[PDB]
Order: sequence, then C-alpha cells, then structure tokens
Amino acid sequence: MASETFEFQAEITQLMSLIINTVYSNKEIFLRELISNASDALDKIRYKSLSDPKQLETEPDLFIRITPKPEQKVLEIRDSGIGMTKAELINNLGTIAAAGTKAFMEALSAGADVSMIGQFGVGFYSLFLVADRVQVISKSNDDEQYIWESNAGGSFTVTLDEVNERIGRGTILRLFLKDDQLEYLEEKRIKEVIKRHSEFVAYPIQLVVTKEVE
Ligand SMILES: COC1=C2C[C@@H](C)C[C@H](OC)[C@H](O)[C@@H](C)/C=C(\C)[C@H](OC(N)=O)[C@@H](OC)/C=C\C=C(/C)C(=O)NC(=CC1=O)C2=O
Repeated sequence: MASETFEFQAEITQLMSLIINTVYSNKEIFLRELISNASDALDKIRYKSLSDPKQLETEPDLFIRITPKPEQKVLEIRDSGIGMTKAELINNLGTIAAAGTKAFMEALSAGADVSMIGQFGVGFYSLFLVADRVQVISKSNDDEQYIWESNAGGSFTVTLDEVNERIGRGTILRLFLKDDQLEYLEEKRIKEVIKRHSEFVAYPIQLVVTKEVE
C-alpha cells in the first residue's frame, strides 16, 4: 500500500518526453514492440524451465493476452513469461535503459524512423506514443507481485500489489490510452495491427472481447 518513489536516469526521462509529445504518424508500432517483449519473457521462462521444470508450475499455460477495457480507456497486454522482481522493475525500467535511449535519440535526431526503437533495445518506451500513463504489474517466481507506475515524468513509483488480480506469473502492461488513441480499444483495429507486424510469434495471442448478448 505504501509506495516508494524513484528518479529516472536523465536520459530515459529525455526519451520519454520526446515520445509522449511526438507527432509521429505510425503510432501503431507500439503493439509490435510490446508483443515482442512479451515473447522474449516467454522465451526466457521456457528456457529456464529446461533445467528447472517446476518454474512453469505457477502458470503452466504460455500465452500473450490482449484486453481492451473501454470504460477505463485502458488497454492491457499480458504475458505468462518470466516476470520481473521489484529490483528488476526499478533498475531495468528506471536506469539500465539509459545508454540505449541515448544512441536511439541520436539516431532520431538524424532521421531514423521511430519504428527502429526495438533495434536499440528501448522499445518498451514506445508505449508513450499511445498512452500518457502506464502500470507495469509483474510477478516473478522470485518475488511478490508489484506495480511500477509512470506518467513519463521524471519519477516513477513501485508499490506492493494488493489491488489487482493475481497473476500466477508474468507481466501486465496496463496502458492508459490518450483521448485520441482510443482506436486501439477496438477488436477490428487490434487484429489488423497484429496481423501486419507480428506474423511469426511462437505463442498464442489471445484477444479478450466484451460483447452484449441479444
Ligand atoms: C532481451 O530483453 C529485453 C531487454 C533487456 C532487459 C530489460 C530484459 C529484462 O531484464 C530484467 C527481462 O529479462 C525481460 C524478460 C523483461 C521484459 C522483456 C519486459 O517485458 C515483459 N513483458 O516482461 C520489458 O517490459 C516490461 C522490460 C524491459 C524492456 C525494456 C527496457 C525495453 O525497452 N526493451 C527490452 C526488450 C527486451 O526484450 C529490453 O530492455
């Protein structure tokens, strides 16, 4: 319940500020980036399990799941991958990405397409193309479930999770969509973005759709 507050390394702050404010036209690339991250996390729990099969037991099903939450203007991207500990959330989302953000920012200033962001290993931050706030909710086998929260400002919070559904293992990216990016809540649009940029994914991609019965 009591949150802890941390400062972003200056370079990450710089990268986020640029992305949340950019008028780049191909914002849909965020979904490919987050699906790729989900796939990586799943690769890692699968590989870890080769020599430690009990690691799968916390969530035997390996999947990527996409859930639009229209009333809240939220889009969730979930995986049952390896997940992240508290220390991992703090270090990797707040500091380790710093250098990668610098080289990528230099490439941007030179004319690189924002879509290159994954090749510089900082594609997580592409979520700010469509969202002005994010909660990363994560459960590693090695720690409790935690919430990392950022609004692209210079600081982020980490809080022990006593408010969200239990995930057996893995991560939820909960995107709070900008008012002009609500198209990414629609089933039709989501399918077309997946089919276009994520053709070769080794894991099931599940879409959770809410429909009124008549
Ligand atoms: C190859 O590893 C990747 C790294 C190196 C490093 C951070 C990996 C991380 O180390 C603790 C875990 O091993 C890994 C399993 C966790 C994820 C991929 C998370 O995604 C999900 N769904 O768990 C991702 O998002 C919340 C966290 C950070 C992503 C960043 C900063 C990024 O921008 N791009 C990156 C994409 C990557 O694939 C990246 O830096």
